[PDB]
Amino acid sequence: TIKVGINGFGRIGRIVFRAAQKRSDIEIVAINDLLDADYMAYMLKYDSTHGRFDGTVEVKDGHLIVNGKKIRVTAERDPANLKWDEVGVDVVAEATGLFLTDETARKHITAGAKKVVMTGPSKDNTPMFVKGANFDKYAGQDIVSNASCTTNCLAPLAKVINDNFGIIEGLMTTVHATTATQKTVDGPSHKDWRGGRGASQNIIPSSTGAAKAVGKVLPELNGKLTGMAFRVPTPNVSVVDLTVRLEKAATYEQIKAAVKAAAEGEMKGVLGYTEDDVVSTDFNGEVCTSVFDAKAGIALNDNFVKLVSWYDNETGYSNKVLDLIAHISK
Amino acid sequence: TIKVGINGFGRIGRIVFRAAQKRSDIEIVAINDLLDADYMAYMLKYDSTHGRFDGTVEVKDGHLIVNGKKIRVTAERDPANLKWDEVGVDVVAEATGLFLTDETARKHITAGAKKVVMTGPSKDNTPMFVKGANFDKYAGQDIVSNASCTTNCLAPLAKVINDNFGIIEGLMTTVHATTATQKTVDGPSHKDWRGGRGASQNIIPSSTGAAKAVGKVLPELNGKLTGMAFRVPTPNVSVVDLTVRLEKAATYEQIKAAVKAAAEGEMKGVLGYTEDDVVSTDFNGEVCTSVFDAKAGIALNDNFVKLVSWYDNETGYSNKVLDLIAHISK
Amino acid sequence: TIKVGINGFGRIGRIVFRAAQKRSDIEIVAINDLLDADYMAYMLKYDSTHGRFDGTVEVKDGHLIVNGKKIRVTAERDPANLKWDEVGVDVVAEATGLFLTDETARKHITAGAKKVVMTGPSKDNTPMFVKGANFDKYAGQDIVSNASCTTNCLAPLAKVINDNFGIIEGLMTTVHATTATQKTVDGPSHKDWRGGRGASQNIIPSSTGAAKAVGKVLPELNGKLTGMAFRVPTPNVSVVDLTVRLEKAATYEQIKAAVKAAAEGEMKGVLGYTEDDVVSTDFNGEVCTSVFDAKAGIALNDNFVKLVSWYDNETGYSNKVLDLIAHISK
Amino acid sequence: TIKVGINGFGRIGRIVFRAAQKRSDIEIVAINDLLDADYMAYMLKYDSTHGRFDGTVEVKDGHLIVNGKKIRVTAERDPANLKWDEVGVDVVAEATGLFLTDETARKHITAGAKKVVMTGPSKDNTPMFVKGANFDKYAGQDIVSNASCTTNCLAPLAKVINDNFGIIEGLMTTVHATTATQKTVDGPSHKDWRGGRGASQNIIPSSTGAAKAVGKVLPELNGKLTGMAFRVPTPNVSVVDLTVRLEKAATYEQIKAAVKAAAEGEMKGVLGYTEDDVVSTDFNGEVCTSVFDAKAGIALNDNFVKLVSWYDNETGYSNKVLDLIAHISK
Ligand SMILES: OC[C@H]1O[C@H](O[C@H]2O[C@H](CO)[C@@H](O)[C@H](O)[C@H]2O)[C@H](O)[C@@H](O)[C@@H]1O
Ligand SMILES: OC[C@H]1O[C@H](O[C@H]2O[C@H](CO)[C@@H](O)[C@H](O)[C@H]2O)[C@H](O)[C@@H](O)[C@@H]1O
Ligand SMILES: OC[C@H]1O[C@H](O[C@H]2O[C@H](CO)[C@@H](O)[C@H](O)[C@H]2O)[C@H](O)[C@@H](O)[C@@H]1O
Ligand SMILES: OC[C@H]1O[C@H](O[C@H]2O[C@H](CO)[C@@H](O)[C@H](O)[C@H]2O)[C@H](O)[C@@H](O)[C@@H]1O
Repeated sequence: TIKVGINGFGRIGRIVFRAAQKRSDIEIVAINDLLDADYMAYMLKYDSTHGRFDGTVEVKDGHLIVNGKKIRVTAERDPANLKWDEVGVDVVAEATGLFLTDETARKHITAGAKKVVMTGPSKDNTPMFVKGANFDKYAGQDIVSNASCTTNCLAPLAKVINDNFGIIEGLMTTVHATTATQKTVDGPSHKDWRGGRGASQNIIPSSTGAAKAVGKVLPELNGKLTGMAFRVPTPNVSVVDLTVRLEKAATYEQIKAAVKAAAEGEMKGVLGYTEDDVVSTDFNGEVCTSVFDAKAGIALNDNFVKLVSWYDNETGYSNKVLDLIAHISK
Repeated sequence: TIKVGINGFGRIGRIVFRAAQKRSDIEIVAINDLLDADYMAYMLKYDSTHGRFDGTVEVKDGHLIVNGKKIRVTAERDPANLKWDEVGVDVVAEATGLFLTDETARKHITAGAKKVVMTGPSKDNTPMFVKGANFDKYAGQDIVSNASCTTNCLAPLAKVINDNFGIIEGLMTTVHATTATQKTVDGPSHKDWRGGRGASQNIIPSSTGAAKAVGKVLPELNGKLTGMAFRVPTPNVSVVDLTVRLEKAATYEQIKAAVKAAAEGEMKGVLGYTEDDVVSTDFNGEVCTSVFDAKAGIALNDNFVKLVSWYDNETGYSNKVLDLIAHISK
Repeated sequence: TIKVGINGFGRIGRIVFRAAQKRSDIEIVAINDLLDADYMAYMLKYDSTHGRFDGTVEVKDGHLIVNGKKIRVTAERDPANLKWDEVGVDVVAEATGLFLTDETARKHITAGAKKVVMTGPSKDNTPMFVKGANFDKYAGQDIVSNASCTTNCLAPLAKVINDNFGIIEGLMTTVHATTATQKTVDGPSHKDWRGGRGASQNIIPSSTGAAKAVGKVLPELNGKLTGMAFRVPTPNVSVVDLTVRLEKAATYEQIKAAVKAAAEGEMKGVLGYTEDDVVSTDFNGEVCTSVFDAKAGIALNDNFVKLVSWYDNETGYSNKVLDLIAHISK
Repeated sequence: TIKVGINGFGRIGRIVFRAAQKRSDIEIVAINDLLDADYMAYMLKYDSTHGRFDGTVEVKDGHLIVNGKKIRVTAERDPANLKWDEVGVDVVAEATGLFLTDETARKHITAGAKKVVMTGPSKDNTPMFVKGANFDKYAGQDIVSNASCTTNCLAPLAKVINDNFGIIEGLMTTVHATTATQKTVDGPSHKDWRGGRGASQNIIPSSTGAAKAVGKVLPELNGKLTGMAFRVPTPNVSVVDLTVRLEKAATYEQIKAAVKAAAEGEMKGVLGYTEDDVVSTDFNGEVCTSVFDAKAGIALNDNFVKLVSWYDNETGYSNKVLDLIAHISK
């Protein structure tokens, strides 16, 4: 197995942890964050969104025992001090949100790890990879990024549409669940004033680099897509609303058929396809990073259409972080 | 003053009632619904969304006294039996949702009213009117419709954009507050399965005829716009997200300037314009039916842009119902 | 197995259905409600609160096939016309909310059923039974009631406390999740004005007969307990807050120990006990009808204490409906 | 007028500011917090809970002009450096939550203020005062505390009940709106694990010192009251549920009459009384710190009763902070 250390035990770190338990190719052997082992165990056991942990959790000698396996727990602020080699870590899932450059993340490698996956968009030239879009472009780099949840939804769908019909131009909106960066009542948010406004009370316009980041994982789409977000009062699951103008005429039936073909073929397990009367909670726990909603989309004409795709912004992204870890470890 | 009777005391009937109190051109003299006078008074006095009624409410002899004025209260199922002439009603605000055809609505005129305004889209050829779009096309008809809240947001903005730059084609999404037709927990909704799913828990895709209805109030846009909705867990205020391809190149600055010009001129009081860091609650109580959000929109290029406009789906629409009543009574 | 027919496919009918699938003593063979088979299948498959159905659902020839078993689907308004004998139904779970008297419910027996369990408090002298409190008092009656969800939480806890320390008097509050009887925005609720007010926006005081109904399943407590409710904006899981004056002095530790003893003994599977830092979502899916929260309670002194117990108002109650069906079928 | 400086521009600081505008006895002349003047102006202008500021707000030369009055804006971390004498501040409203002892708060007086009101419970022996309970006990002290919002609700009601009927013992629950200390999704809360759980998803048991603090403002009740809280998914307005055993027999009618008498007399403007079918949003903006809900309460017998009283945890408390400022400045 690939031995993995998780840096940061926020929503992504904890859902990565849960998603890892079912895999045979990877084992989590260590977690680092500014939390006691007892508090870590509590956060793992009980989850408002995803329910009780499926398995056993005990604290012994200041470390965790999960499904009978020992997991080293540390609280180091400085990544260079993590002593990853002491527990034989191969790959670090870097999930704090604080170390999204080569200089910062590389400290994991100084500390004994072989490779690092950032669980957010890199802030420098560190390459990004999105399953279904460009895992095949991985070129042995020791530090990589899995981009963001919204990019993991938009890119696989954009690729299918562009490959079959040619995207001339597109504009995207994500209607996005509330996240940890938001506030329960109007409070300070110096760099994002709207995002400080009470989350349960409001539809809140927000920026997203996702559509543009698609141009990084799919260079053929560079400059052809951009977008924005609205944060709304749900605790999880989000939806992409993609409006595109197409080079080749395609009826809505042709579009449905092309997406369904991908979902059952090349992009199975990444891209999903439904014709059911679904709502966001139907995707709580969804592993596919993009589930096309056939009945929700609408075409104005054969060259101008609005497509709708769901994503569990916690679960899909977290599973694909693990997919990328396995991928770079081949 | 124009004497008005309200049929139906649901959200629109009650907010129409409140909005009328500040006007000098119109007086509400009668309300009909299947509710006691005491229960009517209760629903008027206390409102979760809009706060306490600003004024006095008393029940006397089975009727209402509001701000010292007597208001006849009846509970007739059959519009033909409403005896509107007995209280000198000029115009009926038909707000039950049940009488959206000429045959049904005309019964108000049989009962002694002179004209009728439906507070929803007509279901037959009854003409629709939207302030800012086509009030000037009113041709003395005795029964009319004020269309819907979403159409009142989309049409004024669409007209400004089309008049200045030429809309080749557009697709719209409304991110829309929860309404009375929805359910608190998953329950039966035979004709709209998704709309039966628990409203506080879900983003729910929903249909809307609004974009197409724009083609009815602005014939020049017939066939060029369509759209869809997502219902989200907020109790009021919604937002239009309009993606358009333009005939004439226009920078985002040109677009902002054109909307601001309308908001300060021809469409003052209908179309609004802001550059502030607003969120949906900032429009709770908004009287403009469309408030353009400059900072939230985004252009991909000079001919392809996404525009954002807010509307209080209760208050703006209700004020414009009254505007239409005054308009047809000139 | 006991063959069961469900009348009414609302929240209780559907969660009863799901909870039955794991049992070996009971099989659901028929469902009746004013819903198509296709719509029934949809409501079974997708649940906002409890996630996707664990198993297979198909519609064939206007009936359902669930986990490979055929289930007759009908839409009869009149219980006497249900033809329960045609599918060999032993016991009816009467979950419509409409037939809570002997006269009405007995029509199930005229139609060929042997016994009936109402899934709500009876409205006449039909006896009520609550597991942990008085199943042992069942005396072969053909029509019974499982009381209500709140009574199923309060009664087992009240019995433990009274049996060990003697309840002189108590007053209860339930902080209760939003239910189907409530409204998404302020709307008509002629017989319960507060309960018509928008559910997602409000704390709403509400009546409950639960504390008094305890006096029916535990006659020794008749007249000694009453209470009230507050409905709050959560979609499921509620909590009892019970304030009692005790005859025998008992420290809080003694109280904890007595509840834990019951939870591990006589009342295992009915009454639960936790000392963890739990919140309501931690009980979504809880099968125990009452889970005592040790850390949340507080004693003023050895004879006056406030005790806190959680219940999943859908799941616990539904499992105990099935328990009562098995019990009366012994 | 009394010149007031506000330290901290969180929910209490901002609602204090708004509530001050209508007063003639007090003027706010200065605000200090780690926020730009432009950001301060934004937070003042738009409020999700209380709507748009009623008046004018401009930023000039790095300070604020509000309703035509200049307000000095500073960003000093150290209270001793506040230079309150430079703007002639008489009293400081200390609303940061960080300086709740004599040592810390007194630094405002070193910096030129004459007196200080903490807008939260003191953490040392600094005396607390609650209008309706013990303003009359103020003995000229230069540093005081207005206690907490829950204490301002419980104490006036407790005093009326005790003065008329004698409280032998009581236990209180507050069902309390979400606050700024809570989290939008499950996140770290090292000293309060439950309070880190997602606020919009959960009923969350929480501690409160309020009932015990009543014993500080009303020494006759020392040791006779304690309580707990449940935080629920509403953005504002909370409710006290007080269960008391009484020395003198009192029917519920006697209790209602005694509370109504206080609300119309000695405690007018502090304690309110309603018999209407109210819900929490009906108190959004409520100035009374305790509004008795006659119809919601319930008596088991003449000596054991549960009483219900509403409070806008932002607005009532903030108005009474100002009342205390005026009181100590007499
Ligand atoms: O930080 C000072 C600036 O705050 C706002 O801009 C931030 O917040 C916006 C959302 O409200 C973001 O779109 C923007 O990218 C942030 O920079 C304010 O709009 C600016 O004018 C202030 O300078
Ligand atoms: O009423 C039977 C049909 O119900 C669904 O379709 C309705 O509900 C949809 C939203 O879930 C609407 O979009 C649609 O317009 C309604 O007709 C179901 O999708 C259909 O297959 C059923 O025949
Ligand atoms: O139906 C007319 C009555 O409505 C109210 O009372 C109902 O609603 C209350 C909750 O708001 C319930 O407590 C009460 O049991 C219901 O009867 C109103 O309070 C009454 O005065 C009206 O007569
Ligand atoms: O900080 C370590 C402790 O955390 C919890 O206790 C805190 O959180 C509780 C609410 O979950 C509060 O009631 C309590 O007062 C806090 O101290 C945990 O319950 C403790 O066992 C941990 O030691």
